[PDB]
Amino acid sequence: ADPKWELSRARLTLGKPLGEGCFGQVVMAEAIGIDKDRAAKPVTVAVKMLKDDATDKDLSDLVSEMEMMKMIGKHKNIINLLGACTQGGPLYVLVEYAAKGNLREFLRARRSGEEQLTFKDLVSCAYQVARGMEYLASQKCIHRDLAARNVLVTEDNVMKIADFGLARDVHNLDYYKKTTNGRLPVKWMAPEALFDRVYTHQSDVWSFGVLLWEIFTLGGSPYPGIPVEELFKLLKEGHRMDKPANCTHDLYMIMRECWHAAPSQRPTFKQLVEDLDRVLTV
Ligand SMILES: COc1cc2[nH]nc(-c3cnn(C)c3)c2cc1C(=O)Nc1c(C)cccc1C
Ligand SMILES: [Cl-]
Ligand SMILES: [Mg+2]
Repeated sequence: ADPKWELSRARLTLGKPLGEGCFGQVVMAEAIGIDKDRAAKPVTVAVKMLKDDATDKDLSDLVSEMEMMKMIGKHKNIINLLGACTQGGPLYVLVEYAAKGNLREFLRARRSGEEQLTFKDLVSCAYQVARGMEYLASQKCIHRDLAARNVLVTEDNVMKIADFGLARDVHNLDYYKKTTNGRLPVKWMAPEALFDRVYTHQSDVWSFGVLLWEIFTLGGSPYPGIPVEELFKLLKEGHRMDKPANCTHDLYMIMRECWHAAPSQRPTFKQLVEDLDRVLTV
């Protein structure tokens, strides 16, 4: 047990399930005194844990994620590590709670409600995810599955990227070709990442272009009507998704630049932050 990060299990009261994926179950919890200012204050957290049927491999993957989160360090636009329970029973990894839930569901709830998102709100969403990715790229972190389902929204509308710390071993091609949480992850993958079986910051920038298209369609599912067995041949032939309705030329330019066939011709995350900042300023 690393004493910097260890929390007593007695400080943690597990609450309701928040969701489940290929990489673990996430449950809501109250953690007492995880805020150093007030060692008796309850703070709501999310706890990542293994499913009951988990293997030793699954455990090593969750441990690898926890250790990777420690190495990467804190940023406003990522789901930060807050602590762990590593001795005395099942591995619990405590991470930030995001009260408005995932970005894809947030956008879909705002197609036809009173909480209509403005253009500026949507550009702010994209800007914040670009800032979190710029940070991750500066720490040599490659996400490998950037998508709006993998971004969380706090009570203050801060965007936080989740599941950036996963091992490459869990991002086998079986993960990308099976449905999880209402999506087929291969539809966010850069063509060369599929073909060469290696991921880079440039393949993450491709996935960011798909995320940007998700934002401006208010949570659309990518490549509407195209069979997944036909997609990558169409991408090689130069097929790209059309401009979302009401999207400006500036934002669609950014999407199209993210999807350049040559990885070296894509913007970096640093450039994307500047480009999205320019849109906010104008
Ligand atoms: C680390 O992951 C999370 C951290 C979280 N912090 N707070 C919340 C949360 C959600 N709803 N409210 C109210 C608070 C939250 C959810 C996740 C999450 O949904 N994980 C996930 C799953 C389960 C499946 C597929 C993909 C992913 C990224
Ligand atoms: Cl999909
Ligand atoms: Mg440019």
